[PDB]
Amino acid sequence: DTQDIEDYKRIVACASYKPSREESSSGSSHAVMDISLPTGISANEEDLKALVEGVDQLFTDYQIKDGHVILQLNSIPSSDFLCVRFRIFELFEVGFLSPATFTVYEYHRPDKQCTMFYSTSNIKIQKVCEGAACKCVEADCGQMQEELDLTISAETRKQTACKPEIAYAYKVSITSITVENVFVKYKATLLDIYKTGEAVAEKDSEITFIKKVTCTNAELVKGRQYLIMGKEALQIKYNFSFRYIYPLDSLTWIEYWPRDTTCSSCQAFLANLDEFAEDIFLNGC
Repeated sequence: DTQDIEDYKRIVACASYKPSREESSSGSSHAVMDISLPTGISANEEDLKALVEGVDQLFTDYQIKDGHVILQLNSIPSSDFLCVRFRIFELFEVGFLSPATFTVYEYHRPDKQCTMFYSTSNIKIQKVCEGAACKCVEADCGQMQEELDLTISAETRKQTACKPEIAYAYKVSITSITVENVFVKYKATLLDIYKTGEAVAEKDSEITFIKKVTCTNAELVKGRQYLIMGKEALQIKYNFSFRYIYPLDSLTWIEYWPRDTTCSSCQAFLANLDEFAEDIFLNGC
């Protein structure tokens, strides 16, 4: 995967050799890594030199044939991962392009060629799947609110609550947490509503929330009552059964007014929550 390092883009390509039951756990014979660069993407000649021409050499050789960067070594550690990192400037922009390849194989066997796709430009579209059906969403890393009380003013809350972007603002308690291929599903049983979205959920209904793993502010407690101000109702409709996944954009609100009461200042937060609560419930802003 490509990193932005702080112009200079920069690649961190890594490998390991399968250790076959027959094979030694040592690692492979000399293998070659062939990193195809997207059209009009030069490399940092110096960076390459650095890992071959340093006598504690990661590699034995380098070269640039056409689009390809061709590194070579004695063996690839099966113990763990081994990585080359090198810079690639966008020496030019070709308007339109396609993904290039990262292919690495044993020299004396062309058939054991593992080719992986990758893109030179970074963005986001997550392919999110439910019930054997997939439908994409895009994730802004979520931000968690600081605690139950920050002298949150009713008004502000309802500003973002009735902010044109928001769709559904309502109180859920969590029940279940999964962690599956980039995302983190949250099965939550649903308490009273406040503001209903397009895709209208039922009352003691169970919704599914996703925010993917890259996020660490948004870290939710099992079975702990959260108010969430969810922006999107994502109604992927697969197989004539229609479900909702809700996402957790940065935009999304998170706050936890736990049931425990009279525990000092905790009671005070309840005065505003219920305030904002009854306010929007009665009047739609």
